[PDB]
Amino acid sequence: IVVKNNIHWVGQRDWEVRDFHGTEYKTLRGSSYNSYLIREEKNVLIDTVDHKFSREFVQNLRNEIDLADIDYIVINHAEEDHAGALTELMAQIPDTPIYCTANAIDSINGHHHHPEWNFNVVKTGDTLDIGNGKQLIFVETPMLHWPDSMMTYLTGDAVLFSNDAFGQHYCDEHLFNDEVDQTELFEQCQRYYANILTPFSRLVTPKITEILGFNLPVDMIATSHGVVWRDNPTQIVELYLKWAADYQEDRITIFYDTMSNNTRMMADAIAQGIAETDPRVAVKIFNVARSDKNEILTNVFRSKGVLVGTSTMNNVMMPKIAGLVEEMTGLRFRNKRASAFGSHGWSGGAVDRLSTRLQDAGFEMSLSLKAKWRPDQDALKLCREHGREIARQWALAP
Amino acid sequence: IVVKNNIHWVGQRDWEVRDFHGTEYKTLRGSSYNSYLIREEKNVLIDTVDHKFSREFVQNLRNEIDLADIDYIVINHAEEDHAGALTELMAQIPDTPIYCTANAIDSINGHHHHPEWNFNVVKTGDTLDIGNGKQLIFVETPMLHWPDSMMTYLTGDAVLFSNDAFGQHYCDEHLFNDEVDQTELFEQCQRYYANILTPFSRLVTPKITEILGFNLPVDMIATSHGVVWRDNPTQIVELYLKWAADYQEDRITIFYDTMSNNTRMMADAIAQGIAETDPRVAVKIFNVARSDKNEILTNVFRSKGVLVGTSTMNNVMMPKIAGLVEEMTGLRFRNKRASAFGSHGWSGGAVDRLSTRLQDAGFEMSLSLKAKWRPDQDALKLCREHGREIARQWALAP
Amino acid sequence: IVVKNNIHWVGQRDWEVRDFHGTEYKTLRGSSYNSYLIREEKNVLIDTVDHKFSREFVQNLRNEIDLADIDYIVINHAEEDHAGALTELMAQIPDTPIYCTANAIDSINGHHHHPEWNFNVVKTGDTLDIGNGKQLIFVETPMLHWPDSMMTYLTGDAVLFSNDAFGQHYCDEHLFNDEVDQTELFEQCQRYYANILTPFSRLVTPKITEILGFNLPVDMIATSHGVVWRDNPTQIVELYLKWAADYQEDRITIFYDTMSNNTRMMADAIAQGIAETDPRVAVKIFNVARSDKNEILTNVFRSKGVLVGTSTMNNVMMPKIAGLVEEMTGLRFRNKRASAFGSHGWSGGAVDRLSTRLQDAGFEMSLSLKAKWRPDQDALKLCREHGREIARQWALAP
Amino acid sequence: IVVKNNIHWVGQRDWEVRDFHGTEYKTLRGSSYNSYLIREEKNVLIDTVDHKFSREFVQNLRNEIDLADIDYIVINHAEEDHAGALTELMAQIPDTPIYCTANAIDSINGHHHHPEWNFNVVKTGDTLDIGNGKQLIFVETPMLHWPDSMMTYLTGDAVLFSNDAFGQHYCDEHLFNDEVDQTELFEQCQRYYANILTPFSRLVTPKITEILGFNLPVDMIATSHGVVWRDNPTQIVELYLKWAADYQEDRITIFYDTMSNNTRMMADAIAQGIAETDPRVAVKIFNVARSDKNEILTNVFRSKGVLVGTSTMNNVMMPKIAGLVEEMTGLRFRNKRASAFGSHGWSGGAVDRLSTRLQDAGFEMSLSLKAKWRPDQDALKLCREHGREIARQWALAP
Ligand SMILES: Cc1cc2nc3c(=O)[nH]c(=O)nc-3n(C[C@H](O)[C@H](O)[C@H](O)COP(=O)(O)O)c2cc1C
Ligand SMILES: Cc1cc2nc3c(=O)[nH]c(=O)nc-3n(C[C@H](O)[C@H](O)[C@H](O)COP(=O)(O)O)c2cc1C
Ligand SMILES: Cc1cc2nc3c(=O)[nH]c(=O)nc-3n(C[C@H](O)[C@H](O)[C@H](O)COP(=O)(O)O)c2cc1C
Ligand SMILES: Cc1cc2nc3c(=O)[nH]c(=O)nc-3n(C[C@H](O)[C@H](O)[C@H](O)COP(=O)(O)O)c2cc1C
Ligand SMILES: [Fe+3]
Ligand SMILES: [Fe+3]
Ligand SMILES: [Fe+3]
Ligand SMILES: [Fe+3]
Ligand SMILES: [Fe+3]
Ligand SMILES: [Fe+3]
Ligand SMILES: [Fe+3]
Ligand SMILES: [Fe+3]
Repeated sequence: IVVKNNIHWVGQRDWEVRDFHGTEYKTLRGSSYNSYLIREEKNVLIDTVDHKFSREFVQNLRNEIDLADIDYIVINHAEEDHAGALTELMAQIPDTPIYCTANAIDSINGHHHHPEWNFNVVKTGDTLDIGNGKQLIFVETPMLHWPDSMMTYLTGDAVLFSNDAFGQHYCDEHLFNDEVDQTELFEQCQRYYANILTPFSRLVTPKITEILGFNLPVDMIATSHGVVWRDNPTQIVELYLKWAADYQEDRITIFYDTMSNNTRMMADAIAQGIAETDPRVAVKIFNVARSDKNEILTNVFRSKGVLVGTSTMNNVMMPKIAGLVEEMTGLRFRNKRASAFGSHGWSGGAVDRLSTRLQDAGFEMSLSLKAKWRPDQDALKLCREHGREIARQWALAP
Repeated sequence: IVVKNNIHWVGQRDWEVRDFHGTEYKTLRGSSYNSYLIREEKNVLIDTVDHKFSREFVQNLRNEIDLADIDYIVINHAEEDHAGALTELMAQIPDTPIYCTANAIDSINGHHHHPEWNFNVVKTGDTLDIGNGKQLIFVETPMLHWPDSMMTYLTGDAVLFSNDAFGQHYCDEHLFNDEVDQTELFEQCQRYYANILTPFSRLVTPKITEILGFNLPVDMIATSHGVVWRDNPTQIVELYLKWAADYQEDRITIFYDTMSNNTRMMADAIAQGIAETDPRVAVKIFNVARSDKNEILTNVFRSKGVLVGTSTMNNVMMPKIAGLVEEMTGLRFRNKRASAFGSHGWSGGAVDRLSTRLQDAGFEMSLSLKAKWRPDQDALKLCREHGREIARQWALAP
Repeated sequence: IVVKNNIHWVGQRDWEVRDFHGTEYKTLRGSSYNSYLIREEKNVLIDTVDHKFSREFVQNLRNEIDLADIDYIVINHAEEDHAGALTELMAQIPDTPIYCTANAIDSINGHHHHPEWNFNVVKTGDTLDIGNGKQLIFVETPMLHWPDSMMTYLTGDAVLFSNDAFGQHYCDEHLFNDEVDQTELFEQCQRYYANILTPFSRLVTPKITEILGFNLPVDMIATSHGVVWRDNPTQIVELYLKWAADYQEDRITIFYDTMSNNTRMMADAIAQGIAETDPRVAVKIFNVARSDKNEILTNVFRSKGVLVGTSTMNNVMMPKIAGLVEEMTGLRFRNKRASAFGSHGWSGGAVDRLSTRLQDAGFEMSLSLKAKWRPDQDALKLCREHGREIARQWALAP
Repeated sequence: IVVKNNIHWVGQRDWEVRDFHGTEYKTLRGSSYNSYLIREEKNVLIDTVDHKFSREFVQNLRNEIDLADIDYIVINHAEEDHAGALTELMAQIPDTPIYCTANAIDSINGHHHHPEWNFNVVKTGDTLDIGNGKQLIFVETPMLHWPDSMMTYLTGDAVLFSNDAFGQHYCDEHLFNDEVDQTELFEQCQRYYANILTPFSRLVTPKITEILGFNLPVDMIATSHGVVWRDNPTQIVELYLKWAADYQEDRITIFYDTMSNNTRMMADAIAQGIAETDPRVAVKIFNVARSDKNEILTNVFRSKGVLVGTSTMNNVMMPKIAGLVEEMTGLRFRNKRASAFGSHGWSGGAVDRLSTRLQDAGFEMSLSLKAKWRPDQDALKLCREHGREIARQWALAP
């Protein structure tokens, strides 16, 4: 509960949660919502928690400090998972001044509908004295991931409250990074970036470059989700630079949907052709109807190339492929190559429309693979050869 | 097990099945696969069963008749749920002649890869004598629902083996229509047509008109799924004509997806505005992430108008909406009106792209509804008014 | 929104909800939460809504009437789906007197932890004048379904606010029973009683007998879930008497779990043996792993007999069967007969323990059916014969 | 495809599979089925594949070798996932002699119903010459995991075909252990043992001791699921000894079910009390209704102690807890301690029956924790204290 000195974690662990953003981001290891109470000469509260825990939040905050003793409230991000307990709290201390970006005023009002609250706009470099020789330095970070996002730096203790950035949805009773299981931790960090931060990778390097340019010490990075980076904090920062640079491993992801397993047979063959041709490559196969969507996108993120599959259904693609291609267009993956494939009954046409959309999504397209009905021994030889040819074209230098 | 005289049901009931066409058609009441053995002077087998039951099928067929005694095999439709036990059967009696459409030869080979089988092409009006003054009259029905589809008429007994047409996925131990629960039966008939036959409605009336033009008596209609229409057979035929004529009731369906329930609030308000304005209208609301997709499409089929909802996510629609719009484009609903709506955070743009695609799908578009963040009391008044205005524009004549 | 005269519906429709009591009661047609505002000389609020809609509730109540104008609050049932918006409301009007049973004081405090609230204990026959010649007559109904449950009768308008009783989870924009789809309505009424009220059937007839013994007119029955019974109200009352009397139709339900489909094959055979022997009987088969649990229990409720299936796994039953038998023990079905069956590999023992527990649950047991590994043609003949023998033993009089 | 010298992998990768043993074992990374063709002077086939891939299996085996050239068939285990393609294969070469345990004859017949097949019973130490100075030495391993289980040792090449043992459900295009991701590999090995092999741990050490007592070299261990242990084979053997010895880490697992989140609140508090008292302990919390069951059991396996939770529902436990306790009784965990807890409304009684059953399952019981309705601040202090007290009682020596 105690982060460092007079900084107190007053957040909420959520072991049961599985759905975020509707069902667009599934969290298989639950999550946590970090809120930090800093008490020097001035008592300042940094962010709240998910709206589902508003009652537990206020009550727990009472057991920590009398509400009237809170001087300032800092809101880095106005999304419901961080500002959901704000209305219930401001109902007890309505006159308390809030500090946020100009855009946050727009987003906070859009959620809580209380424009009378004492908002105080802050910009990059702005400071807020809190006594004892310590102050809060604000750093705007628009579109990382919302127009309203920012970060708060605490002088002296050298703590960077980054909110969503550098966070991960991984529920644990221990607070610090060196206290949890390392593999599960990093698997969750990468899952987060790939499914939410990918479309804004271009802003990451310049932003991180700017922050470092302030020559500020960082003993800890305290995110709004998961662990506090206490042990070797820049650790997670180095990763974000790596991830933001059109990241890719020697990996190929293959996903598809199928009605009678014909496209599946093509997928399996293509894989065998790849694994047989280039041993360095790690291959993954997924049925979009029977798989975790976020796991597919994480792999895609980690991949140098992708093969998407679909049969023709009513002159169009299959719904789950159409939807998954829509999401990829939004995530805008970069410097990746792709190939479409599928089976059909008579007129077909789904592989062609799938191929065009993959290209508009930003993928560098290779030749498509097409089969009629169920691939017989001859057709399967073609599918394996397609796997080999793809493996040669995409092969990394020796 | 006995249908009529020397016609024996030798199919397979499937109580456990939930998924068809991958997961594109969910069957909540299971299904059945009808195969009919006709024994006069010639023993003829009409269709087989799903590939998953190939072992049980052959064995049960042995207990009915020695395989060598089967003279002819009739294949109306070469989809795996009806011809899946064909390879395992033809391995015992390889020389047995098969009767089907020219397209069926292409589709059967595409599945079983046995081009050596003794195929015999049949066309509309063709006959196959089976002794005792009875014969089989074939009726081609391409694209109902496959290019290979046809129907078989048995003279004397006046039995029409229609295969998929007039069928429904409803598992019951009783075979005849008058023996099962009527409401569940018809609910399943309508669910079938809406999710599979809608795109081919234009072919239904001419086809049914043609068959009736043959002046043939019909004592029974024996489909490949579900009950045998024994009691008042034309019953289901009258329905298909009704359904094929751009069918619609005084009903409005509203579906959407949402990340923080903002679009949900708009949907609820719109509904209240409709119900309050026009009591004749039946309203339905669905969250595509939390609902049965086939149930949504059935309602859409039954509806005169639709309101589709979505928020903006990464400059695009939400995946499940994009996918569901893709499927509707394929099903090609006709003479229906629609309206797009949704919330957004800053730039938006998802409602506009949703509206265009709905139009390209064949919907007559009305004004869109847009809100920013969470709709406050003022915004909610607009959403209800949108419901009222829509209800007036779409209202049926007094 | 207007029920009758000065009685105003101020509840909340819930189209999206699927889970109740964790996941023990799935609601496939959503639900609604009814709250009624009665305004004569005294303004009285009857129940609130689900805690998830506390914000929308208070706000909507403001748009209806100023909170200070509310004189009394009536709480028939203190479960979260009806009293979840009570804390948020009492925070605005803390001095407002509450009327409930003695047990409700215990249950309301156990949820809200505000023992200072002005509680007023009421008993059967107690009245509360509200002006204009009208008063509220209270009727305690403990264990229907909670120790705290009661009903409120409004004189003059003749409205019986029964809360949970006579309700159903069926979300619709129309409020009155004669305005909704009748089949869906009754299907939901029966689903409710079977899954929640079965264990307390013995209390239903005496309670309903008592209420009628008050010689009070009932123009409407306004439940807390779903429609208001406006058209022929006693309709639903007659049903409850029917349902409470160890209800059963000429129906047999068969459910089981299976690892390799051996027990499934036995189930299918048994069914064929039943349907072949006694045509009057309606048969239903369910795989507990692939089916809606509440649908299974509804059928069981409607059934005269049950056949539960399971294979032996690690010397014990299968989990989902063990769990489902645990729930049945709690629901305490009466005057029903049952038979256990299943397959095993070597030592077995699961059918025997399943049979004993079914008996302790209150089922009158018949002979068990046992098979080793996969039932061959001989074993299948035994399984069908078991179906026939069961069908004869349980047959209703001619 | 080539394992070593004249040993050819001819199995089947299954990327899509999610369900095993009905739904009792969920496989989130798919699986594979290993079949090995050994060709010296005698051509011998070791096991087949899952029945779902019988067609692909035979066909692929044809492309490898003419069926008539197969001299012997070895069946280590007669479960459908390894002998499912046996009927379809024996239909082509009916006279081929089969080698298996006496119990396998019983289990193979129970599945395939072909008692005429040329079975040849083998016992531990039995040999089967295959030419070129190499022979097959058989090692019976009853109840690991079936009465029919055995292992086959190939002289010269020093390959131990262990079947299920040492296997894992982890689908990959690479065959050898040193070629796959190590963490995912071991996570799957442990998941397998915990969910299937736990009840037979007592037989593992004596069996492995016996095999090593034969003084046979092992260059490779070729299982029937997943990778071939090529690099440091004894690796997985050392683990099994570790796992079989009533394995436990410094870990505590907490699972429960809940209807209104009361028991959840108790669970969260207990955890906080543990983490606060003993930092060495890793804590895990699961909602049985919202979690992967196999993941829960894996943790339980890894745990020194467990806290199971449940509220009272209809005088009994909650179904999913009852079912999960039934399965644990079957898995028979050893040398673990446990504590029951839960909330109730009036009479309660579920915690007491849960506690007794946990004890009969083999857990050493601690004091139970009980609360009424929703735990207020006082009750929560008790729940945390319960966490502390448990943490002290179960603490490992300094
Ligand atoms: C509902 C349905 C609709 C179909 N629509 C088309 C179509 O529009 N054009 C076409 O060429 N084939 C169509 N087909 C045939 C399939 O594309 C063909 O069977 C294909 O081989 C199946 O591929 P899959 O098993 O990998 O899903 C359709 C099949 C089904 C079941
Ligand atoms: C992951 C994510 C991506 C978003 N992308 C956009 C966007 O590209 N443009 C925009 O205007 N708003 C965007 N938003 C803001 C949402 O559209 C806004 O919060 C909206 O009110 C939510 O609607 P809903 O709760 O009905 O889903 C995004 C929100 C999230 C969570
Ligand atoms: C994981 C597992 C555990 C088993 N445990 C037992 C057992 O304890 N006693 C027994 O006689 N058979 C046992 N069996 C064998 C099964 O009961 C046998 O295969 C049965 O026919 C399967 O029935 P089902 O396919 O209907 O589920 C077990 C099988 C499996 C897969
Ligand atoms: C359907 C149902 C049945 C119940 N049955 C009992 C009961 O038999 N005995 C009892 O003391 N409480 C009973 N209760 C009350 C609950 O046990 C009580 O609300 C408890 O605090 C809920 O715990 P949970 O939210 O953790 O699930 C029942 C509650 C429900 C909803
Ligand atoms: Fe965020
Ligand atoms: Fe966040
Ligand atoms: Fe079809
Ligand atoms: Fe069909
Ligand atoms: Fe209730
Ligand atoms: Fe209720
Ligand atoms: Fe096995
Ligand atoms: Fe196995």
